[PDB]
Amino acid sequence: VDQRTRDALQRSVQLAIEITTNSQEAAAKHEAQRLEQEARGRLERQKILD
Amino acid sequence: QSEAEKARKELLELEALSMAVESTGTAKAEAESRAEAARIEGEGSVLQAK
Repeated sequence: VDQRTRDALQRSVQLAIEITTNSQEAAAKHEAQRLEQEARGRLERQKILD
Repeated sequence: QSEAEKARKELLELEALSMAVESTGTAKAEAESRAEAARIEGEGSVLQAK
């Protein structure tokens, strides 16, 4: 019935949206770090062989 | 890092071979030069004594 409860629920849903976006960003960052580490290791081994 | 060390073992073996070659070459060159000089001096000394 009250509008203030609706406002609170709107803030809750916006926080949930922010949570989802932050989760996707963290997953992308972790994948990028893994790929960078793999590339660095391969480069170091190739330097040793050279 | 384990793979890098695996390559580094062979690299160090090759470096050890190169270092041994360089050291023995320098030592044998200096020793042979001094020996040849001593032999020539000895023959000259024999002739001078005569």
